[PDB]
Amino acid sequence: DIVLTQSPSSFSVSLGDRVTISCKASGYILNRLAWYQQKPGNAPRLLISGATSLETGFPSRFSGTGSGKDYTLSISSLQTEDVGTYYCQQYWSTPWTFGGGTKLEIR
Amino acid sequence: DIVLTQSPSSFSVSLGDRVTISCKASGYILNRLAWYQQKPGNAPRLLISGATSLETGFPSRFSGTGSGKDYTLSISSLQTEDVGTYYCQQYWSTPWTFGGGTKLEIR
Amino acid sequence: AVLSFHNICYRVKEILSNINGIMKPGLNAILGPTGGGKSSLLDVLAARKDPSGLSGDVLINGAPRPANFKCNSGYVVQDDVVMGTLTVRENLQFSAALRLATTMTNHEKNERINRVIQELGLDKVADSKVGTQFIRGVSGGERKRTSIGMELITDPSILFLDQPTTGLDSSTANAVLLLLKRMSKQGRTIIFSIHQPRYSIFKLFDSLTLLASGRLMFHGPAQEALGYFESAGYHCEAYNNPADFFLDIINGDLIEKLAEIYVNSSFYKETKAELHQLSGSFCHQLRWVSKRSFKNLLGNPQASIAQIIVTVVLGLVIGAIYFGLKNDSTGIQNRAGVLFFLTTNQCFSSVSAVELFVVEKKLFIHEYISGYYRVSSYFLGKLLSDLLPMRMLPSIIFTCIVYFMLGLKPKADAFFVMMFTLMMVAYSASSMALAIAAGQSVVSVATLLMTICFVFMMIFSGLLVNLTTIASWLSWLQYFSIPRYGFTALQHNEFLGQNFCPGLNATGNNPCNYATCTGEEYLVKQGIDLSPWGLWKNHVALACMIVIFLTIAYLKLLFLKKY
Amino acid sequence: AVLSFHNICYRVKEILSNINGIMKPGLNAILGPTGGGKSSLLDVLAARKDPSGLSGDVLINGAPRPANFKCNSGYVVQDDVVMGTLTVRENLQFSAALRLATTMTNHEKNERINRVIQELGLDKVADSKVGTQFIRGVSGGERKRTSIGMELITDPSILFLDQPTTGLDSSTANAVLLLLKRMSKQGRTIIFSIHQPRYSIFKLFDSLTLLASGRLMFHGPAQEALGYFESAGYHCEAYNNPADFFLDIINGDLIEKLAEIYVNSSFYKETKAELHQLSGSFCHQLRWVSKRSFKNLLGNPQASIAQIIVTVVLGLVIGAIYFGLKNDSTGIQNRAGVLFFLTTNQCFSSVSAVELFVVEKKLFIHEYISGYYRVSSYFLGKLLSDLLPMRMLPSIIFTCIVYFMLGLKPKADAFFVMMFTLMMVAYSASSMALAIAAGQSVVSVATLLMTICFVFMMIFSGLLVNLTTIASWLSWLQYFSIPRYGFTALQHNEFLGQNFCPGLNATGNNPCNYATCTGEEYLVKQGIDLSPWGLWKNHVALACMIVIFLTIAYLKLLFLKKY
Amino acid sequence: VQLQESGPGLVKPSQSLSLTCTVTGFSITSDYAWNWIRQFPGKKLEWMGYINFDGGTTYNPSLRGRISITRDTSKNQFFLQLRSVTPEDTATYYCATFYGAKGTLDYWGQGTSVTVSS
Amino acid sequence: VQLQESGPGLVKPSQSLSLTCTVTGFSITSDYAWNWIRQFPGKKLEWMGYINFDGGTTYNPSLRGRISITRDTSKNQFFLQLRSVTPEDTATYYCATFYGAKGTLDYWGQGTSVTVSS
Ligand SMILES: *[C@@H]1O[C@H](CO)[C@@H](O[C@@H]2O[C@H](CO)[C@@H](O)[C@H](O)[C@H]2NC(C)=O)[C@H](O)[C@H]1NC(C)=O
Ligand SMILES: *[C@@H]1O[C@H](CO)[C@@H](O[C@@H]2O[C@H](CO)[C@@H](O)[C@H](O)[C@H]2NC(C)=O)[C@H](O)[C@H]1NC(C)=O
Ligand SMILES: C[C@]12CC[C@H]3c4ccc(OS(=O)(=O)O)cc4CC[C@@H]3[C@@H]1CCC2=O
Repeated sequence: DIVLTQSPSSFSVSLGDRVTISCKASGYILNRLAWYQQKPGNAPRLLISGATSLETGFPSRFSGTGSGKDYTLSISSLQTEDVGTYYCQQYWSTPWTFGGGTKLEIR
Repeated sequence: DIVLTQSPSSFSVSLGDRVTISCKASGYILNRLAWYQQKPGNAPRLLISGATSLETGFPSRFSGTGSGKDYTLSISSLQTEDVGTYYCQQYWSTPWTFGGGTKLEIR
Repeated sequence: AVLSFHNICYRVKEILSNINGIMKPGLNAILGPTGGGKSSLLDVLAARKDPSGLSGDVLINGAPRPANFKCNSGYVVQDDVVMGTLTVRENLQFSAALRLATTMTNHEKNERINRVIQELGLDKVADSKVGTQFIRGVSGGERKRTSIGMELITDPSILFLDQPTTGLDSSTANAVLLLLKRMSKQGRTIIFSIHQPRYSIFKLFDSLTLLASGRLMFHGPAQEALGYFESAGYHCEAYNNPADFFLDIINGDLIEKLAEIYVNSSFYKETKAELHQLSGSFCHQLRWVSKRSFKNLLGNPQASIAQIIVTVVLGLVIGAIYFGLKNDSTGIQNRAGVLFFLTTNQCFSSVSAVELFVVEKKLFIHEYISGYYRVSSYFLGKLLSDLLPMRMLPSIIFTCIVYFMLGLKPKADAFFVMMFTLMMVAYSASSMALAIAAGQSVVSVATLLMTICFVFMMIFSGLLVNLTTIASWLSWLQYFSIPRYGFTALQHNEFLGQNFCPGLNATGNNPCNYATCTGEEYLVKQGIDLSPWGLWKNHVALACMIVIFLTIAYLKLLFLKKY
Repeated sequence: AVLSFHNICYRVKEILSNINGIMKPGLNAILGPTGGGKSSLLDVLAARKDPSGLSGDVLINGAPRPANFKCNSGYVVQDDVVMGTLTVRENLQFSAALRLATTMTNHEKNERINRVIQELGLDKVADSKVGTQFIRGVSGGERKRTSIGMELITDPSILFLDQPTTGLDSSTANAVLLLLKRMSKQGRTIIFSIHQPRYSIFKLFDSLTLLASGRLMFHGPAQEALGYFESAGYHCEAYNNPADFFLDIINGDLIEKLAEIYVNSSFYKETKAELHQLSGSFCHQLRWVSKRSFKNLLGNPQASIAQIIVTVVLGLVIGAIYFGLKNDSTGIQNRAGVLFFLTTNQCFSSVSAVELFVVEKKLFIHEYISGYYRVSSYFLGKLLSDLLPMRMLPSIIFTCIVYFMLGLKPKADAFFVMMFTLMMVAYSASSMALAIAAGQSVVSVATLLMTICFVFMMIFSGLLVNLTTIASWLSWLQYFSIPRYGFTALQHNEFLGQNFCPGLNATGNNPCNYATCTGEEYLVKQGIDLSPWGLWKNHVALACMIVIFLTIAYLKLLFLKKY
Repeated sequence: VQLQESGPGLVKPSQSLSLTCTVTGFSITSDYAWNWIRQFPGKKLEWMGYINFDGGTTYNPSLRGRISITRDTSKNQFFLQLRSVTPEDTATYYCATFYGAKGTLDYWGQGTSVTVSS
Repeated sequence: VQLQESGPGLVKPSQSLSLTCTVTGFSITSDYAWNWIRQFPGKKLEWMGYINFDGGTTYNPSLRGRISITRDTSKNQFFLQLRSVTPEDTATYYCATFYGAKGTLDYWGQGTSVTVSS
């Protein structure tokens, strides 16, 4: 199948920082790369469809810049309400594997 | 090609009437049937895409109910500002023929 | 009972000038080289040529040849025209059925064979299968005996044989000729032609004739040929074959010089004073023709079963490749992939229907001039015998296997629409295969032609090019293609209730087109009707293409140069 | 110079027991029936069989057969092994090149032919083409003379002939034998075998041998065979062929009784007191082999030009069907349609590469045991002569025509990537065709095998089933298919910069998926790489499949049972 | 648009499992495909399989023969029947909603946890 | 999004015709396909042919060899060059805008008329 290695399994950032979450794919996804955001105790809210689009209900800070296999998410100047567990998903094939899910931290 | 016979080339209706404009196709269009509205002296404003959808900037009175080849437009309780020249279009093939264009009248 | 003839000019190019003689009740022999007329005069006296090519007369007992002459006389072709896939008892009940009278009893049909198979010495091999390359059977020396018994059913008085020695071994052929020598005294006039004869053969004749480059060199009884050619200027040397010394004269140890000897032959002058004294039911016809090829069909597993083993295995492999066709974005490619693969099978396996007529061509020619059948009775029978069952079966073997493995549309009727549609395109591509190959003895030509024709039908079938996007002076060619109409029907049969964008109910609206999110959107974009006429339009197209191509096959078998 | 032999048991099944005799410098003849050992003893004395199957000795002038014996002796196969597509002057310069010494002069190569073609009476037909079915040439009586001159180059003292009379007419074969009778006195020992001989042939021999069912019946000079069989109990009757009366003994006007006469033959006892006195360069090898099939290739328009006419016409028809492939929703179906059609052509026309080796099989066998070449020199030469040019051309004829009519991707490199890719899949499907058909004399078997194999490669090519949607115990079969890698490359070559949803720039975002709105989305969904390795991965797959399948073809031509 | 699970938050091992996702605000016969998601402790998400709007269904091939999804169309439900349950797959379960054309898991359940012990 | 023509409202017959549609609010190299429309007196609409965003183009097959569409990408223009103009096609001309995915003529020009007389 298609496994989605979020090779940075965690981070340690501070507020107002541009953090860049990678999501390395094991095959070409062709911008079929979702992003979710699981606050603890919740279901994953959808963040970015299409690996470049955005979902209504977010600031214009989350922005996916992906191409080919090297999809990534850019969070310019993150907030307090944006620590979570970011899961990338392929929806190219049928076994919709997700990423491992990075997890942001505060130093 | 695909010719679009609006067999009712004109009408003679009154205000507050449900008029039903047919648009007989010479082939299956599969809901690829537009509707336009040319006020005299203007370009055709788009009215209904998809033969069942609607375009923002109209009341919820214009409503296409088409299936197969027998596409039609329903104008429940028309207004004064809705006399015009209604052109149906296929956008299935490439030679995008339009309809003949019916023309509403007031008795 | 005698044959006789006078002043025969045969052209298309006169490879003859004129031949004069009579043939007594006895053993009539024609010798010479292969370029000579030794194979052409025998087709003249057995009326196997164009009568407009013929010039002279054929006078029999003071009567010309009637239409009844072929119906009471027997000519035996050089190759084994017997059914080696059947047995002798089965094959002689065939030739009893189409030659004996309808009034005559089946007991009489049991007896008159047994007056003949007992005569031929074939009582050991009565129920023994005669023999194929792939089924061991009787030796070829009695295959020659088998065909002669096929031409002795209604007791013909006048017998004809194309090359009774070629194809057999030395002592093998003697047992044929001694049997014919037994026939030489029972009131049966055997008239034949032997290339490279032998003195063991030469010592038993009754009359003799030599031809060379369309020129006549001898007539009369067979003993005096050695007596005559001594006077021509030769002498038969010590320990030489006389029948080979008769060809020692021919090729210069010239043709015009030796024929002038024959004009001044006293063997001719008695004949000159002898010739100028002379010259001065359908249901039954389908009852047994259908049975004979049916037992050809059972008696060949390497052509019947071996085309089922290919069908069952490729039935199962396609069952394993596809296996539960998903209703996702790849589902259109798979369903249109298998249905294009089935129809092209159906078509590219119908090339094997050319194996039918081209092999059975030379047996068709001899059996109709003998008069065993009307041509439609051959044609309503063999299609009942081979076109019907060998194409009903793989249109069920494919249909039972790949339907429920793949999960094609789980309804009752669509299982049988697909069953019937593969049945028609099996027939229709076979009918074209019969229409091209009718009246052709070559295999490698017509097999190449349909291979060209099916490829130029594979393109217009609708998968390799979208048919609406062809320039309009070519979109009339999309009607002349059998893999269109079946594959149109199979795409019509299956893509109706389907959906292929999961999560996206498309039948109310298709937002974001260029999508192909239902089966109709694929089906219209190929240029295929959605009305239920659009299914059966393909079948009545295919039904007419069967009848037309069988008629072209019927006319080519009718208007064939049989001679 | 004499031949000699003693106590020969040959099995696979002993169809022999033991044969004893010597052969003088003269005219040695072997007669009998076809089931007898008359064709098997001649392959023994010319060393054309398995030496482990051989038991006894072959002693020549007090010396056994060395490895040098095949390199200074000549055996001539029964069928025309000559190049009827070439001429006699051309073909005898071939057999001069591979048999005369490298030190010897081209003037000497000009002269020693002319010492032989002048002897054969072939000075009229020196530059005259020898003859094909489709090119009128010299009569077959001098085709037999043509092959003998091919086996007289380095002056072999010991001559061997498979059936010098069969295949020729009566006076046709006498002109062969009188030529051999001219060779019978010039110190050339001709050892041959004739089925159905004649007394005109029999009157000119020097020694004689009869075999029947693997049993020996005569040895000694040829005159005394009629003298001996009188004492066996027979008498040659008045005006009979003696060579046919010698087979009158055989099949009962038993085998054990006649051989016991021969054990007590005084012709054996002198031989018993005679045998126990006795028993008591590569670049040049590629310089001319490549030329010979090249002139076969020019001298057959019905196989060379007739496969260009198919290529040019179908080059133009596909140019007319498709013609300016649009970048709309139907554009994916057309571009993937033609590229699937080209690659399968490339493959299904490579079935015609089986016509190469299977026809040239029997000439390959005789020419290597004669020693005209090393096997790799045949194999680096004929592929240079026929595999190279007949597949470089239609990979340019398709490439020049259908590229700019269809409007395939208007770049310079992609014209040549497609040019090279069709060139490889032409070679690769030909290499498999050589790998299967190497060492098979049958056509209808191996032609059926690749027809099965290419169909089971057509499925996995990617069009008829989506390769990612196959069950994972079958998705390893997608590597064993030549129409995958070419069609993968052509889909990689063309679908890169394309777009297919007009009005919809898809490369930044594809809103509303299930859409296939760019060329990459089609290309990934087929399971094909987008990195530039993914193009040339297919070529190095195909390059390895050429080398492997040629090696399997090289080993099958090496490990073949030549005997 | 509005999904919710209701089922047993515990099970004996190696028997079965039943969950039920009742959909309001929308009818599950109208448009979308409807799929289940589990999330393990030691959080890794694992999509489980969708039922289409027309009853057809495709399941995650790691879960063969163990998951099945049925539906009761007359009240907008679709059922999770997970059999021979090992104690290892004691994950938090979800029902979710797939657009087909947008392609993403647009709507989710609330979150039911299943603990497989004894 | 914002289209406008500017050209000669008259021509001599059987020579040529030039129109120019300058697009603001959007760049014609970005997304859409760009097509021309004429409407005759005795009003019948007749789509004429689109240029794609990447310069490729497809023309209405009644107008073969007579229409051509070029583009000057550096200022967002695309040109109507209509040659050998008969006096019969004296229609009102338009430039319009096609989505591709929505499928419809979403945006139109303002309307230029061409009278072909002498
Ligand atoms: C797909 O959606 C369409 C409408 O968006 C459904 O079509 C109609 O829906 C109304 C509302 O229930 C029904 O009364 C009609 O009978 C439906 N018509 C048809 C032809 O089905 C449609 O049902 C939806 N598809 C499915 C499979 O339910
Ligand atoms: C299709 O749209 C995308 C974005 O929606 C274009 O991609 C980028 O556009 C910006 C703005 O002009 C450029 O600076 C980048 O160089 C573009 N990137 C690429 C890879 O093209 C894209 O140009 C549009 N397609 C076309 C044919 O213009
Ligand atoms: C027609 C074709 C050559 C031969 C065809 C074939 C031949 C035998 C066959 O089955 S078979 O029983 O004859 O073994 C199947 C097929 C399926 C497709 C295949 C090609 C498509 C394009 C092409 O050139």
